[PDB]
Amino acid sequence: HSQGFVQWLMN
Amino acid sequence: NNPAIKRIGNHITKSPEDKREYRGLELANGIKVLLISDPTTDKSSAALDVHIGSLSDPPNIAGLSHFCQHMLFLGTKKYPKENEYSQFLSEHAGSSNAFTSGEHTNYYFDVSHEHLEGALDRFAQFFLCPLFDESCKDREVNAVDSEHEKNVMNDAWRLFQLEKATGNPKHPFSKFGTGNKYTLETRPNQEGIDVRQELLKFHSAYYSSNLMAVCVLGRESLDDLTNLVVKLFSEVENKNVPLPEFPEHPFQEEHLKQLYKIVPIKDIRNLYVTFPIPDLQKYYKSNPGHYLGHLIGHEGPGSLLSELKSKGWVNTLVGGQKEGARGFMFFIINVDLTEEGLLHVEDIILHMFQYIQKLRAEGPQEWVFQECKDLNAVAFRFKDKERPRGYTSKIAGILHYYPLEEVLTAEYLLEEFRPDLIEMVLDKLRPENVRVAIVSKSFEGKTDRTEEWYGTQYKQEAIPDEVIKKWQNADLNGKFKLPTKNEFIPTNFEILPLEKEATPYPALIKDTAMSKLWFKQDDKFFLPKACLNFEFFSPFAYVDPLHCNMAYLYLELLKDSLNEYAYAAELAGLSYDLQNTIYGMYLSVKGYNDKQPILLKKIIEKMATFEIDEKRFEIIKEAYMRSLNNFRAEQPHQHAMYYLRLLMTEVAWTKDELKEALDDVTLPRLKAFIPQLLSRLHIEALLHGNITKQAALGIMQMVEDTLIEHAHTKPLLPSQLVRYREVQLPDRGWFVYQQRNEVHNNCGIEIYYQTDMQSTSENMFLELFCQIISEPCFNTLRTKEQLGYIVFSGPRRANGIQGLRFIIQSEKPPHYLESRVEAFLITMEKSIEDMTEEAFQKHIQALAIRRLDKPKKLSAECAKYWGEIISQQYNFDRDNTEVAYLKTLTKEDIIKFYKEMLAVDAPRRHKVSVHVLAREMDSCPVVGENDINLSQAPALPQPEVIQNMTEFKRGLPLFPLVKPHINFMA
Repeated sequence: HSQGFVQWLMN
Repeated sequence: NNPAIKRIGNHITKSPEDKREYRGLELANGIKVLLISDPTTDKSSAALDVHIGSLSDPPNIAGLSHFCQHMLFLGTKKYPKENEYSQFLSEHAGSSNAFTSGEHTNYYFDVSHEHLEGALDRFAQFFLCPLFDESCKDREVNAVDSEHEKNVMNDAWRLFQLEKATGNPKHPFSKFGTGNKYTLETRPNQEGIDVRQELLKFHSAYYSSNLMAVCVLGRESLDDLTNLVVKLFSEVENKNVPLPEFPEHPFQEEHLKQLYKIVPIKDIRNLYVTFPIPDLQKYYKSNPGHYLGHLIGHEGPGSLLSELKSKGWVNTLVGGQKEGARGFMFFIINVDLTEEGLLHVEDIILHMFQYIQKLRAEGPQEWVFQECKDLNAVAFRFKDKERPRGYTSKIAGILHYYPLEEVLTAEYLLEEFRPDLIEMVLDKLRPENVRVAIVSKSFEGKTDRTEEWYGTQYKQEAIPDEVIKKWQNADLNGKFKLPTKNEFIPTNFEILPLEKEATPYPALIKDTAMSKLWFKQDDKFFLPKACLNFEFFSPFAYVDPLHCNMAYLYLELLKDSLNEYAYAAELAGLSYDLQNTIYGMYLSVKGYNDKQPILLKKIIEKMATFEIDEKRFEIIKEAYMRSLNNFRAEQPHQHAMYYLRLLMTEVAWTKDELKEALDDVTLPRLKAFIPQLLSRLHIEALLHGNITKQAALGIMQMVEDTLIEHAHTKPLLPSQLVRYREVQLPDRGWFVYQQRNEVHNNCGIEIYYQTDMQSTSENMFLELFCQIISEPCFNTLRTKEQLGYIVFSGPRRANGIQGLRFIIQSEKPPHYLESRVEAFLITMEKSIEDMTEEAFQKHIQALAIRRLDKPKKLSAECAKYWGEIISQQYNFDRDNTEVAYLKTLTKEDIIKFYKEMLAVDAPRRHKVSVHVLAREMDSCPVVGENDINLSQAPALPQPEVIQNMTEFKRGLPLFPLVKPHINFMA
């Protein structure tokens, strides 16, 4: 298919 | 006039279906703002996005940006309490989160609409006067380390960092953005760095109003919202920081025509092809990159995947543009590999270049562009109403890329056809600018390099000029053809008028031995969409391990068969979900109602007359086996949850039993299974949306008739409609089940305090108690004690039974983790005894708002109904009923509940623990025995260690099933 990374504070 | 406001944008373009009010503006300090007034919203929301991220981390302190994010929640000069923010949200039915990407740091929350200001005020201080307290810094550093640790053995994160490490090491793109204890504490310490000050500097340096965007949504008028935002944010200082830029691409000459061989953690086979490309963001009105992604990533007749799959080399494929940062992007084509595929990478890549050559040969097609333009316009016009929290977060982020007036439409509405841009990007997709990566265990022992931040093992070789030459000479392959008009594109969007006999909840309109049909015509969203949910009951889908494998394989084979044809429906906004369950099969069809009947009929027909391709069978079976084995690479806490499930459910086949039986499924065996699985069935469905009663009865009957005609299906006996029970733990009992995760070097644990069967009474006692301990749990086990990143508490519901569960992933051993939870439980007892009647009443109110929060879209309301049907409780008015009862509970009722079911000496404590030990941990006790500001953990009894699950369940009684709710009608 057609193309459509962050770190969080909380699980 | 207003000096605090630099300007108020013109009318914000929205969908004519969107009843929300909008106002864009820019503050004097340069903050871009979007205000949203929804007088009906139950929860208000706000988000702020700073256009600076990990890419701006100082070289000597990797992860500082992400650490600054964590720290802003821990206290401000105006609101010093480390948890004043989270505690306030929790008490007012709110929640919050935040994330850091390479160029962004996004913060957001939602809360009861009546407390927007209290929440916004505390929130604004994050960007005005954070404390960066020294004690919070030392503690919170462990949460960040814990966050990285869970990612270390994750293949996706490893590959993500490996690409960064494999580019120009001088480019900020090579930075490690997560950070950990080593980069945030150790290292800086052994270099005389006072992180407190570095955080103060970074914050003072980049958190400039000129790089900030804010979005607020509330019931208030646009004027009230304006004064509100002007009052809380116009004081943010504008330091006129230049927006970071990265014009030079991370992948330069010496980085192209390179091949990488990587060793994964899970047993996976993948091929990654990347091309460096220019930043295409500014071309959002035409999206040349997505144009090529649409074509190269196309599935369906004549596509690249089609030929790759027919040759039995690939199963799935993803193509399109991938984000980089202001100044650079990539174009990728990633494919998964079959065993044969692993040995034909060179041919696979040539096929890619052959298909790309076809695109150059045919030239850009305006009809393809028009089609996507029309589809996007329809999608925008009928877009489902979003939940406030995710909406504000999204707008805050995109306010940095588009004019205020276009912030809603920019990502949907296409305007320019650019054959010149399309050709320009197509000219970058050439063999001499390619990067190739292969992921396979077959590289174990053959690698000569190691990625420092994750430990990824790989080899790097240059691609031989002749291989590049062969690819450069790719010529047209007769198998590759452009797609044809998408016939699933909807055209009928009329909203049927609300029938005279319309009900507020799903009504039972068909109750036969063959099927039970629940129906509801949409009475509030008014979009041309529908949700058709079907549950097929059959004892043979889960009778034994072998049949579970066949139920799975069959449906997986079916979806692989319909894929090519279903893709068109997908692009047209019509999707479906088909999977096997422990009770049979689940089928869901949603999207524009217009063409659903056609997709549905096709699925059922195909189901009842399926012909298995032998080659597809071996390939999908090999992958399924790999998939079962790969469970060992899952995280410790996921293992703990898996074990508890197996332990508490009457019937459940383990993954080990499944793969062991997998060698026994032969093509002949599968062919016999299918007709037997479909011979006897019962169907329970919920048709909800823009459809009439007769259309619904019609759709239901069409499904039955298709099965009857092709599979001679007959009704199932009522007594055959069985639901599994939950194991009934004995009063004052405590069992422990211990296991070891052999991949991750962390421990996992789940503690389950079973209470009783579900009911209005039992439900609210448990939910009120969870509401009261929720934030304190997080604050105590994580923020203060820093046990781990993953610290969770809440109710556990299964097979009609319920209870309180705790889930923690940590470096500390399970028996220690258990001790801390027991200590926390005591703290909550005292805490509840010490809280005022008003604070208690405040939690009741918070729980009430959470339970009565109305769904914003059709699928969410449908989900709530589906939940009542699947659980067979059919309590559609549950929220009003349970809340009315909740408003009667006293502090005394909860104290009694705790002392009777939860306390360590409770007469009816039913406790079970799942201990998952770390990789580097041989053994570990099940129970263990100062005052470092830590509360005192009570002494625990001796637990009965579970050696065999089957025996454990046999020696215990089983709970009954919850009685249905009377929903009467023919």
